[PDB]
Amino acid sequence: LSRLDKVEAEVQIDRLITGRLQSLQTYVTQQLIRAAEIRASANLAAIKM
Amino acid sequence: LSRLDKVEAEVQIDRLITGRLQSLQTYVTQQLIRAAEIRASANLAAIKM
Amino acid sequence: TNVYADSFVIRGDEVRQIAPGQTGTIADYNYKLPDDFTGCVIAWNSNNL
Amino acid sequence: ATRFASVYAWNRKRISNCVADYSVLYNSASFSTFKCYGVSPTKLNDLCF
Repeated sequence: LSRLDKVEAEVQIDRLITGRLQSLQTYVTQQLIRAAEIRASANLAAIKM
Repeated sequence: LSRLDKVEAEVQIDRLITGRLQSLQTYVTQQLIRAAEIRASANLAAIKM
Repeated sequence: TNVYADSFVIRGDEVRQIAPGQTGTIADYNYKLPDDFTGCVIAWNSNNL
Repeated sequence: ATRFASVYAWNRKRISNCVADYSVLYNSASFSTFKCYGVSPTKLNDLCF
């Protein structure tokens, strides 16, 4: 944004957006699977209690 | 398709395909995780039965 | 919905500025085209007149 | 400069420890081609090298 004008910048920013959004979706998917694993362990611990 | 010639259209359509396919993969991944949660709950209900 | 015909004369060199996302003598101070412009830039030699 | 080098013997004048104004080089527009790669012709005035 300090260095390219809008129509040339927009291509570069769309690359950054795409890869950062794919990093976020990867994080949140792995957190949904970790959340299920801890949920199972919490259910087990409530049974053991 | 009513407005751009084929070769200029193909770039735009490839953008739409990319975003729609990423939306579908996100839906189906969240459904696989929800399916695991409901599967665990069904197994528990079969045990309680 | 409407059509607007914008009409002017320039050097056959500086014609290269008349496109969306451009800068230069004509683009900067005379006629600027928006980044999401829909339209046709039609131009032809007039050294006969 | 009065007379240029031959392009087989292209000459690299180092410019450094100085204050520039590339709007003079651009907007004066005695030129004809001005392709700026990796930097915008406009934001070029807002930047240090």
